[PDB]
Amino acid sequence: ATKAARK
Amino acid sequence: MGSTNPPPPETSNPNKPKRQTNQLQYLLRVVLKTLWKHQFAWPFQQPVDAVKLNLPDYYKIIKTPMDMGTIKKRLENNYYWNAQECIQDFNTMFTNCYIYNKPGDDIVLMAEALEKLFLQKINELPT
Repeated sequence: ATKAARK
Repeated sequence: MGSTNPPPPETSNPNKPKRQTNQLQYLLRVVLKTLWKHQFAWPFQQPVDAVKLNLPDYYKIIKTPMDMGTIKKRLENNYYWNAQECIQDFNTMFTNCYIYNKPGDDIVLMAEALEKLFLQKINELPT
């Protein structure tokens, strides 16, 4: 999981 | 076996030694009250809700959770013996964010910003 899209 | 959150850190413990010191009072009145109003404070104002935020791995990686909602309650409850114990909780909160996430992440920029400010404010504490 992650808090946001990969930059 | 839906994901759940752990119970939050304690904010009350009648058997733990505690004091209300000038420096602790400053940590509440100046420093936390300040940080709490920052534009980037909102993710940090409560325990991470890994169920809401769909982060089922958060509490697999983060075993010493901390947030400024728990800090605020602790300071309000006179939970601490000294300012250093409180400053330790801020550091755990920042360090958790850096462990779980990656450099450059928005959540990481936010923490970094709050942390610069926290450091600025505790640079001079009462005596």
